Amino acid sequence: PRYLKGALKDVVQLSLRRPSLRASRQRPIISLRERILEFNKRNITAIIAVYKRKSPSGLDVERDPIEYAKFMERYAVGLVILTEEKYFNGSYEDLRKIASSVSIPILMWDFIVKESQIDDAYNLGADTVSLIVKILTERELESLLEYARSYGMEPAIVINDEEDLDIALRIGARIIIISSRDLETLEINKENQRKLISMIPSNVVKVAASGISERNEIEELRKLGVNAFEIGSSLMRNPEKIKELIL
Ligand code: NA
Ligand code: NA
Repeated sequence: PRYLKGALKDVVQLSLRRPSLRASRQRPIISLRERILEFNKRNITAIIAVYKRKSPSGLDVERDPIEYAKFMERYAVGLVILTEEKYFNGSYEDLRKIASSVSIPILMWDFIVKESQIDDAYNLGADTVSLIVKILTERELESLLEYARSYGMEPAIVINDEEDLDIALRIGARIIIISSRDLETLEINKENQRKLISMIPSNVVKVAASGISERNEIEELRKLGVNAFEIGSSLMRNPEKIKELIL
């Protein structure tokens, strides 16, 4: 991984030791990227709803993962399921239960630093995984990206600054998540998020993440070329808010 410090260094060290699992995938790969593009063509707002029980940026919410995913299946373009355990209270069992229950695309969000974590995502039923530029070297990014594609997965590349975006382009990213939240400081900077979006080629699928809570924000980001919107804590607290955000 990169040279890190503090809690980011901690979660990366823990992820390096994450025990792998054994299971049989019993699901096709259902591409998040393609379904975004399909929603864009049908002029349907594409919201990726996040399931996360805990985070550094919110209070805990303990709610049924299957109900949440079944409710979201009718509205969301895909689901993001947290599997990081210490800081997000996620689990691979959340992802397994949800993947077994619904047929929309699923992104496993975790600090992916080794190949066995991509095996775990594939074997559990995730369609894609988050590759976070803040923690991975160029060499690690290129290698894990190729390994995920060997399973037929197209990872989402997570960025929050210009240097991250340059690396995401260098590695041939096809879907980028532009998060307005800095993973180390938890600051939300939407001016920087718009500047990053303006520098991404038109043929890369763009997902805006963090701090989105209003239909007016979505409309304005769509007009700037954003293709989909990752929305977490607002929907964890009030899942049915998705109906209004898509209207
Ligand atoms: Na290990
Ligand atoms: Na787990």
